[PDB]
Amino acid sequence: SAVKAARYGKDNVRVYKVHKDEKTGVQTVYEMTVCVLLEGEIETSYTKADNSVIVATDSIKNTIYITAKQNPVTPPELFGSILGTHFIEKYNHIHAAHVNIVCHRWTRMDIDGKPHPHSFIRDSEEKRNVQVDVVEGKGIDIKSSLSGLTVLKSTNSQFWGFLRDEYTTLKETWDRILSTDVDATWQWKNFSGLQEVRSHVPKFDATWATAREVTLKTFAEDNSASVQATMYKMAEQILARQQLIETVEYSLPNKHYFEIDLSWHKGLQNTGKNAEVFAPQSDPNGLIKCTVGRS
Amino acid sequence: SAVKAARYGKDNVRVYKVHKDEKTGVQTVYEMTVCVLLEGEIETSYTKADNSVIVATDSIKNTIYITAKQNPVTPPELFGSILGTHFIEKYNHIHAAHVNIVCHRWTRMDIDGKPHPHSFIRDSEEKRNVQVDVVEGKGIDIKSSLSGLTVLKSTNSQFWGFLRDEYTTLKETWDRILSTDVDATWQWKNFSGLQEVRSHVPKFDATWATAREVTLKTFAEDNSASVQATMYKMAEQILARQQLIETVEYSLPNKHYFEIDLSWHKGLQNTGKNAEVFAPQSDPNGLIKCTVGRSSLKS
Amino acid sequence: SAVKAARYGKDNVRVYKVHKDEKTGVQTVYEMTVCVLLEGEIETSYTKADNSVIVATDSIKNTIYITAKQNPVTPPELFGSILGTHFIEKYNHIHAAHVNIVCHRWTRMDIDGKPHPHSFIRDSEEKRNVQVDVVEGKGIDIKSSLSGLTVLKSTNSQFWGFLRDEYTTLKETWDRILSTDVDATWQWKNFSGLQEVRSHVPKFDATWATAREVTLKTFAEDNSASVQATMYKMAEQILARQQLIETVEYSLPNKHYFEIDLSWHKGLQNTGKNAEVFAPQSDPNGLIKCTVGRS
Amino acid sequence: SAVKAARYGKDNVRVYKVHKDEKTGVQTVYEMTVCVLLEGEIETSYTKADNSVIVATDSIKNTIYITAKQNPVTPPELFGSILGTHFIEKYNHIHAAHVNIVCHRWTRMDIDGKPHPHSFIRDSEEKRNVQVDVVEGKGIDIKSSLSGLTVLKSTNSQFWGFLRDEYTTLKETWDRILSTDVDATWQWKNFSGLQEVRSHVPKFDATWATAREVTLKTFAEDNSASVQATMYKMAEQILARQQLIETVEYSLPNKHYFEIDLSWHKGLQNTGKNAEVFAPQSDPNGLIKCTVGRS
Repeated sequence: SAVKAARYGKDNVRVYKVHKDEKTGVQTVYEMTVCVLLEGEIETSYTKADNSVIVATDSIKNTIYITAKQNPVTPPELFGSILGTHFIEKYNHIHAAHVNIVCHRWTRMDIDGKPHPHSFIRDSEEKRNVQVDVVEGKGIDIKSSLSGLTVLKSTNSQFWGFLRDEYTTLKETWDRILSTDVDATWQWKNFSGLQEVRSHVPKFDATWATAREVTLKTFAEDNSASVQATMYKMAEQILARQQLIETVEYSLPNKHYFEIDLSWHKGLQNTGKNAEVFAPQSDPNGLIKCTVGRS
Repeated sequence: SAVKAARYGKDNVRVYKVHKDEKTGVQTVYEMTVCVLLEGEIETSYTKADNSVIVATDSIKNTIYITAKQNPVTPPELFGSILGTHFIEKYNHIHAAHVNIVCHRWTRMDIDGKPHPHSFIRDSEEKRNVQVDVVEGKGIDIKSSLSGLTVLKSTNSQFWGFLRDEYTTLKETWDRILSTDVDATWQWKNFSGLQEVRSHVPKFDATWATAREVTLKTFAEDNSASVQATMYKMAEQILARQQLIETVEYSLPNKHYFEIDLSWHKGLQNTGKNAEVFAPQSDPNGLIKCTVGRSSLKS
Repeated sequence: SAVKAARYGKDNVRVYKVHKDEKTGVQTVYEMTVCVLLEGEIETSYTKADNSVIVATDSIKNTIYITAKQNPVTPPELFGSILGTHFIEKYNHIHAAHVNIVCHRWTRMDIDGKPHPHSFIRDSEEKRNVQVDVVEGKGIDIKSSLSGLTVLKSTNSQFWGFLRDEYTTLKETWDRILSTDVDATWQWKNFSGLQEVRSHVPKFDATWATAREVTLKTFAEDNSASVQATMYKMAEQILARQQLIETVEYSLPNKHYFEIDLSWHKGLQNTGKNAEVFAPQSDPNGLIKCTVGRS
Repeated sequence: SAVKAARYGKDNVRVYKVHKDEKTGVQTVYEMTVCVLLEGEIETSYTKADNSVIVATDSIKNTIYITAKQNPVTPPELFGSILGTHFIEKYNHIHAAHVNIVCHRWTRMDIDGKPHPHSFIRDSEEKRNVQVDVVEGKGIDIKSSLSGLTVLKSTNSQFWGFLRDEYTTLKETWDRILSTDVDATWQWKNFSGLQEVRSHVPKFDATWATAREVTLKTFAEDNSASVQATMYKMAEQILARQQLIETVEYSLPNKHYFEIDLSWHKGLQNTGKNAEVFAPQSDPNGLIKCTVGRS
């Protein structure tokens, strides 16, 4: 036998950092869950139980904290590039570091119509994530995403004209509820190193904001018979607004709401144009994906 | 052996309802999860295997849907009252209805600075709930609540002067992070029946909004040495703003964020004044509760 | 306003304890999650911000570890009585202690037909719990329980003869799947003190084993058209076999399996007597409870 | 812009199936959660909002139900293969079907020391899964796995000799608790079509029984200072025992149990050799992987 692939590190490292503005006294908090996986010349740990090549997972955790203490943790794309770069430069036998960061929302509270200097609320469970792969001699690859964004529109969605055969029972419809969770990823062009990433820093937060706004606006405004086409349109606009992006990927796990026929009860009318009360379904669910790139 | 207590019904009934304004075209959606439990003369189902006294759980489900179709589903206090009343008024052997409702947020989207007529976002996992007990001859009991409200203040919280003894290692502190999940319940005065609840409809959303606003503003502004104290201040204010409220109950699960000493690494300072990087702890957690009522002192 | 009730303490304290036999070399592990809430003369911490009456929740945590260190952690009924008593005896202004204990399963592995001395597997998410209320001057109240036990029987469950009116659509049946999670709780007669708890120590594990066995057997063997009667039969047998028990409470959250009609597709027969493939429903679910006492 | 990848289908389809023996009267239940994603000439649903190319996800659902009624649902490697093949044989424009199946446990109850004919218990949360890729003109790729298998060993685990630098605080140890959730996957050699898969049916269940037993035994008996070396010994045995397997992949998320220093309290000794009471840590956790192939 032979070790074809190996990775190891620390997962679920919860980090919090506070920034205190020295002029205004305003504090800003950042909270994230970090995962670091290392690759390199570590085969002997598996074949011979040689631990000499192993950077303990505990030390990896310590390094996460130390790195967050000495550097900016935002935007996460930078933080991840800093953390990943550290391991490949500090250890000669380590050739790739894979950093994954989940950012949690802490939104400043508005109290009496003014933003409070140090109180926050966890508004959504929506996350902002980055996946950063730092590979010796192949620069830095970054994938940025938003996830756990949950939306619903009560009309202006249709579904008709789909294939029909002996497996088909679904009726075509010209007015339905469209609800879905939204996972959107945008892959950056490969970066040559840390210096390049740092010089593109302003683009990260701005592109996250664009992807989020385009997603919301297109979803709300598009009167469509095809969820597939709505997602392609979201992706086209993001690619048009940010040249440094190579691809956009969407994954929409639909959430179904069924009409409830109540006619058996005093001929009560609750279907079609009369549909008022629906039954949200927990499962199963339609899942629709696409990865869009540049022609 | 005998049956001392019995209850049964349908749990986890998911319901959505949309309201459409013909005039404006504006649609409003509502979503919730409903549990209805029934009590009455039903011991025979246990003792003798007599199903003749049993209204099938499947039928309790249809009834929820039929009632949602025929009545306003908001405020939830109204709906649960309409729904529990139906059961004791339609089934002679049914003596009490316990209705639990969880309201999910579907908040209207603002697109390009304006409110969208029919798109919504789930802007938080915060819930608005009600527990309605409709008991034959004893009227309607209502507990209203908010839950899943998660907050953090990064400073202006202290904890010192507590009891110290041989089980104690906690150091006193004048500046710490205070984070918690808020659960607040306000118990209404008993209502005689449905018509009484109907007369007070407007107070329901109003008092939900006050309880929330009082919770946030107190948590943000209070410089308190005990969470116990901060919680008591919240309750006092809610009791003072709404007279139909008999008690306010708060339950606060503390979420700890520990300092991380990094001095073993070249003398790096990250504690006290110099603390910037913390470790949030998933468990264990402090848990603080209180039920606050009206005082019998006339002055 | 006035404080009507107040309680506070430490929740979610995870505890693991190992027992090592020096002769046999066999090891035994216990894992649980503990919650301790205290009551007493603590009003002024709410009303006057007076912390002098506050035993820090952090010191409650220390006390749990210290207590597990110096005492037996099994049966949890005993352990919880010890932990609750300690607080009302150590602090003058504390007059009630509420202890909740969740025990997790670590079942000894069997390797090559033989029980391994020190390897364990989590063989189920089923829990053994205790709730112990130690109230000064009023003894010790113990509720024991099992939860998270999920069962299913493929036939020999019926449901007919139920009330039918204009809100009914359910068709009666004489054959159906019965699946449910089981929550069973047995309330011990009040104990005057720790000495009395200590003298009945052997009764606890045995009653739990009895409660578990009675539950599975009756569930498996009963061919009933009433889940209510089935659980009433369960309670009777437990009450009969253990005199120190005052009440038995069952909570059965049903799990529905719907028949799927496929006759639109080539005359496929999959209903009634021909039903083979079912759709498990995630929600909603029937919920049935009862508390059974002695005449 | 161009569609670079696209896939869509139905997720979280819950399926239950009962097998009744008329002779013996003994029943056997299977329950699983299925996901089917399709790929093909479907770009136009995205670019042109053309649904005529869309096999409705609702019909994909129907199909999984009809397929389960008409065929054996065990072993899952077989069922997955039949279901994936169906799409590429029925539709001109679909060239790949990706089927994921998660099997849940329904273990036959032993009542009075005899197997019960129609009563089951969900012993563990452990799963047996399959991922089948059926791609037009490229055969059928099957990956089998077990997951959610949780184990603990109270001694006979060590960790010393790792790299130590200015980021390292972990002390070396010769006796510690080792606990993990296990995820093991084995990838079969490419199968040419359904008939060849059908020909190896017996091997599927047997290879799953083997991977499970090797994982438990090696974990229980190995006294290693390397989780890495233990997992490598596991993969070796599996590869040695099944020639039709190309690779074995293990993913082990460590679950740490910290020692609690209690000496500050009246000199209590609960460290090193006196350690009896530990604190289970929910996060963070080490995560170790490797993929082991043949030389």
